[PDB]
Amino acid sequence: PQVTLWQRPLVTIKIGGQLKEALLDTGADNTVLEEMSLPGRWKPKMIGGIGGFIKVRQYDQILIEICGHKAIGTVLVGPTPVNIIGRNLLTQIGMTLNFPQVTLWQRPLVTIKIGGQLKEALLDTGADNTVLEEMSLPGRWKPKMIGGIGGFIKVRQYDQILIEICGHKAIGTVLVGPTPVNIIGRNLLTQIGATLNF
Ligand SMILES: CC(C)(C)NC(=O)[C@@H]1C[C@@H]2CCCC[C@@H]2CN1C[C@@H](O)[C@H](Cc1ccccc1)NC(=O)[C@H](CC(N)=O)NC(=O)c1ccc2ccccc2n1
Repeated sequence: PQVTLWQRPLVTIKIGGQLKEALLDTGADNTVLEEMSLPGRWKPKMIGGIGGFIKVRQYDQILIEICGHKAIGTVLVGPTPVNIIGRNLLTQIGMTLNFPQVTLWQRPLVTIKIGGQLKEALLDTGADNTVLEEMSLPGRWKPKMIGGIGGFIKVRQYDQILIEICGHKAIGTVLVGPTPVNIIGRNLLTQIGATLNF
């Protein structure tokens, strides 16, 4: 299957005998599922996202079927609003990002040029929006709040901003605020023809 990014890239998963929907998330290092019944031992862990941290239960060597593809890996369970399939499992199902083809054994980082400045950013199929660290941008902005796995942050919203993503030009909305990682979300991924392939 090839997947464009005009909509959230959702898949059906089977785990612990149960069926769920989950987000294919190139921006996530880990796989994090809403609270659910799994069998066996687990270790406590803390994981960060936009908004802060959540406590999760870590289950190792869990079998999961992702759209009919089997993988064994670590699954985290806790207070996430969305089930997310992260790179630890995406690699096991041959997932690639294409716009250059990009495997997911490492974070899919790209160089961007925005506001006359060069930065590195994460290609993030799990993000609806594009969120950049604090930086100087010109023009009017609007206040907004956006949510992530740890809660919410306040950002400045800039509309109709020109960004160059690995040489490919897009114009769209960019949010600026206290994110720890520059994130290219689906609003801009679609403009550079990014697709998920597995
Ligand atoms: C960026 C924004 C527009 C706000 N969108 C989102 O945040 C949506 C929100 C959704 C609902 C809540 C549950 C997660 C999904 C997926 N996310 C996108 C999703 O891609 C998100 C993007 C991201 C990457 C890095 C740092 C922060 C945020 N990744 C994550 O939340 C995963 C969670 C995990 N595997 O532990 N975070 C990381 O993989 C990760 C990597 C490095 C880090 C360094 C320092 C601090 C935190 C770090 N977190």
